[PDB]
Amino acid sequence: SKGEELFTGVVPILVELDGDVNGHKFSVSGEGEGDATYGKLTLKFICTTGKLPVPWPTLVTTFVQCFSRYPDHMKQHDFFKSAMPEGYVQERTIFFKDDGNYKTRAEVKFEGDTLVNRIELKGIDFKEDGNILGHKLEYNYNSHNVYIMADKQKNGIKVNFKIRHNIEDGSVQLADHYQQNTPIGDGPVLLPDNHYLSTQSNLSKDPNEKRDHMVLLEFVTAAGITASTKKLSESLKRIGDELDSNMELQRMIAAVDTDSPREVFFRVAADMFSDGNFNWGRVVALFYFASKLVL
Amino acid sequence: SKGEELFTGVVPILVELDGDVNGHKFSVSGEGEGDATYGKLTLKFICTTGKLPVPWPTLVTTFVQCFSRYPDHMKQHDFFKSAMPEGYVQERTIFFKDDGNYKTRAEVKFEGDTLVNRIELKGIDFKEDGNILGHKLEYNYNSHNVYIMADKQKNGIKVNFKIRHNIEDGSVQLADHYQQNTPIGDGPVLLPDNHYLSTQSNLSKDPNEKRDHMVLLEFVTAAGITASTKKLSESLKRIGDELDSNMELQRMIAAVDTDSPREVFFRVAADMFSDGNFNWGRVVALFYFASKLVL
Amino acid sequence: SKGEELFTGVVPILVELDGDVNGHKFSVSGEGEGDATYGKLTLKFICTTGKLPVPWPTLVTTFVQCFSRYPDHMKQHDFFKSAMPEGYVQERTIFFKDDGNYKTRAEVKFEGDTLVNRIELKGIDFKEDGNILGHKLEYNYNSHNVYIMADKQKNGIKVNFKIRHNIEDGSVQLADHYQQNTPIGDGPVLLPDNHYLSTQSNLSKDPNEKRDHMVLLEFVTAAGITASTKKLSESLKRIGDELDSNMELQRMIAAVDTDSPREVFFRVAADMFSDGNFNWGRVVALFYFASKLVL
Amino acid sequence: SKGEELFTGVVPILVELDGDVNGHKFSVSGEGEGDATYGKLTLKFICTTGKLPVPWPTLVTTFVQCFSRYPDHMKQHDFFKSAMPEGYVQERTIFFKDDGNYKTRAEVKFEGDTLVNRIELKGIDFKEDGNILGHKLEYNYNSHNVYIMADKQKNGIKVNFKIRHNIEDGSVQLADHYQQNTPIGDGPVLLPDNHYLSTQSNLSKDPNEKRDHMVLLEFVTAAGITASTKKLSESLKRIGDELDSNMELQRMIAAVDTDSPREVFFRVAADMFSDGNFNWGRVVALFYFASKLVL
Repeated sequence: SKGEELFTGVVPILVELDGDVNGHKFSVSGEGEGDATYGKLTLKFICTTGKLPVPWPTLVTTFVQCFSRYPDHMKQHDFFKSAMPEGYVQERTIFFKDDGNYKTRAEVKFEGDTLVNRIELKGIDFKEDGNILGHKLEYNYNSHNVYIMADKQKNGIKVNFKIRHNIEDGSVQLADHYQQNTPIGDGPVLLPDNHYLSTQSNLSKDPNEKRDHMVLLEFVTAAGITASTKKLSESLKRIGDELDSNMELQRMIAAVDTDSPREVFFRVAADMFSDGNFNWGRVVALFYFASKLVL
Repeated sequence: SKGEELFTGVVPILVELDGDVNGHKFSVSGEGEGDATYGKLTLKFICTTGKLPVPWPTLVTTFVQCFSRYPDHMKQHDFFKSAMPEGYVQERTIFFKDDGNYKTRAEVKFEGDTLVNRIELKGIDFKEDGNILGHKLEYNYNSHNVYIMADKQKNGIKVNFKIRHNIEDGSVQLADHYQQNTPIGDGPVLLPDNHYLSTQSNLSKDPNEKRDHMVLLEFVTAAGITASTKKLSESLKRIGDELDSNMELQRMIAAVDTDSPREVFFRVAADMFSDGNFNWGRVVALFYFASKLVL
Repeated sequence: SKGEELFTGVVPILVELDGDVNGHKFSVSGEGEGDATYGKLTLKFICTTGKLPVPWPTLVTTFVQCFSRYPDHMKQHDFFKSAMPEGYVQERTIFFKDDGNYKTRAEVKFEGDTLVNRIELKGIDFKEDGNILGHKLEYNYNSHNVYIMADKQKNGIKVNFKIRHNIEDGSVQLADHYQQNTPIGDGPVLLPDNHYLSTQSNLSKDPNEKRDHMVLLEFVTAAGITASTKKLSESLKRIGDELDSNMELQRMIAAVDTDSPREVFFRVAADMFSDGNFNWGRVVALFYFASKLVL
Repeated sequence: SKGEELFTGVVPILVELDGDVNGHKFSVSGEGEGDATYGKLTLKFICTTGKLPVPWPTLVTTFVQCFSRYPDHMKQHDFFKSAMPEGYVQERTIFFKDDGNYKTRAEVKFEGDTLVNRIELKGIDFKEDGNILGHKLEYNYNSHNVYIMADKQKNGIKVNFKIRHNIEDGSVQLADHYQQNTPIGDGPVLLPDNHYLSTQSNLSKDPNEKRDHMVLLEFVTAAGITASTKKLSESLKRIGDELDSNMELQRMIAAVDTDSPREVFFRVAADMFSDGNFNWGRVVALFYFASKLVL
């Protein structure tokens, strides 16, 4: 990629956000630098509209995956960099469980020597007493894996992952992310095989800063890419897939009386084997059953 | 059934067989009595043509399942008795693994007070040094479950099971039995739900008999019958069924290099999860894989 | 053994019993014959004192394990025959679960050509509405493995096994059998390695008998014998043994609140691994725990 | 703790090392700052003796666990801070697998407003062609958990963990760390319950620095602390412990012929059950066996 030659050495980063969550508007400006070579990000965010409506941790993901470190044997699956300097568009939808959602659209591109992230975000359906709008999130972060996948039809990628937020009672607010990327530029881009980005982050405060702010450090590394063994697991995939997605079956098992579970399994077991034609397929399909007799 | 009333008390039994195994002909006459009340059978067999060309054990199953004890709660799934006194026809095929086969047709019915089994048997493809024609079966028997299933279209029953014959070196000769029963009469019969007959047997000699003979003692008891739980396992059945019968998949897995198996599993495991979308279906489909990495 | 030569061919059998069950006395005489060559037993029992106070099935085991077929490779671990013609003494205790017990002593030996079993039986602690004294046993039998073990110190054998009696409601009455055999004679006997007798049995009536009777048919075959591999499993034995018998632990686990079980396991799991020193021993000891979180 | 009040707000850090590895001497000086409040470390190392004998990654651990972030419910198990300002002594031994070892002794204490780490390190027995002295380690790092444990007898703590180093061929150099801490000061210190430190690190280069150097960013958080459920798992611990440490047994199983493994298991299985006294203990002890029939 021609983009790859932009990401050697420390690059300056600048970030602009306009947010709107349950009619709370707000703006964030961020600056810093990223070192792709060692998969390193450092960024400072100032709330430019006063205090922040939402907790800081909720925005970490919204606020540069072109600064991930790609190992040499992988560097031909780096879509992010390959899209530069013209850049890409990053659209996400973020479902917090039992609560509202964000919908974002960013343009990431180069404006001279600087890499800028320009974001519009729009939250709705939050619960005034919830984890978000109640500010019950802990000022911290965890590590996640960012499964990428090509979208050869739309010349971009499809991304998905699930962020865990800590809360003070020990519980964990889930944040189901559905992401999609697409080149603003007309030039060709790398369209990757399935792999992931292993992310780690910590959140801190500057002690000579009195406005509402977050100091964000990100670590990012690409991974998950090491025959005909390929062709085999593609099938094992679909067989377990059609299985877990077979709406007939899922409905059928949910619909069962399992307060007195022990009898229910045994009779269904013995009913399966009334024709007495045992094969490993049934041993397993009944072990998916005895499996499902847990949750 | 009206047939049931004929099988209270001890019934005299008469058995006639005409055989041909690799162009070896032979005949067998058997007499004894049967007690369906306590599922009991005693029979003596004389070879009327000199010595027997096959081992006695191979002939036990060929040589009255209307003498099975049906527990009270089952007596309506008793097909065999219900077809009497007019009778039924019992056709089998018997694949000795790695070896020849028997193809039988027998008419079982009443002739006055006696219950007669009249048999023609035809064996082809045995090995002149095999387990049968070489006579390497031990003079004994083991216990087996005889799975029955209605055949509503043919007004009879399908039957299948698998006899294990002991051999001297400790190994075991399989005898895959494929059976079917059909009423000679036009009267109505009973068409059973899936159940099974639990058979136990012992083979002996009479010490005042000098002709080639077998003394056969059989015990036979029906079993395997105790909702919407029915409808559920019908599906679990087919899902494990299509699975084990999916010729694509079976071919695919057989076609794999498993002398160095440990790597093969792990990479296929990690290839399945390169898109990192885990669901129990795949956990199980890969546990059918790691399963199959045994035989 | 010289005893073995007495058990070729059909031997006449005679059986005498004197009983006392909850102050109910009774007597039983049985005659038949035994064929050790094909492990075969046929016996008829008359109640000489009118009706029987107990169900017939309870008495089957009390009512000739010297008629078991020992395969050629085993015939040196045949204790029963080797003690003949002088004989042996067979003492049992029989705990019906949730119920009374039989304490028997029998002398089995030859008196000329006949093999006699002479029995005194004494039952206490039954329930006047129980499974026995209430007569709720079904007139049938199941198949059992009779584990034998040498008792080199007492020049005899220890024996133990567990009979399952069928009852009408579908439940099953256990009969925990604790046996021991000891030669009346001074001659040398055979002291067996661990093996077992595979028994199968059927109970019936004679239709020209008007007195209270049982017709008993037994099949009995020795089995369970095929290095330094011996020495290994002796240890695996004790390790699982001390484990299951460790009264500290058994008490400890029984003493746990498992109405809300899911949390209990996880915390104990995480408490085991707070020092974070994982080894397979703990993976297994916790898999004995998660195991025990079932019954 | 009185030490806790020293670690609010950004503290300056200064590090001195004198190393000697296979007669290669060297010196490292490091400076930077740590923010305990958010479990954050930033440090720069300059090689003051020229080029470095050993790879940079090998020293990360040697080069401030008093800057870990302790959650409020844990802050009474913070030994590190409690030992301040007088400080503690940190002794480690580091076994790299299939290669040499480091032995270190540091004094960590306050010298005015600064937290200084003073280190003597001494490596021996490395292989001139190895992963270390050959420089085959990758300039990166992974995440680890740092299991702490009190040593109430020696008024300090015992620490242990296992660092994985990446190598270019995809393989992983292990670094078994055995650590121990002890107050230079005579004042009392907190002696913790079992918990761990979750560490994450990345390694980078300053682009305006021409001497041999590492930029080290560490993230550190305490965790692993959430009844009578305590007392239970203490036992499950020892039972799986004595088990995995029982040298009799471990020797015994290693000593077995497992090129033809299938027979070996089955016979040992059948030998365990020749007395036919099944209990869950043996089911598990044999499932530790069938377990061990893998590696």
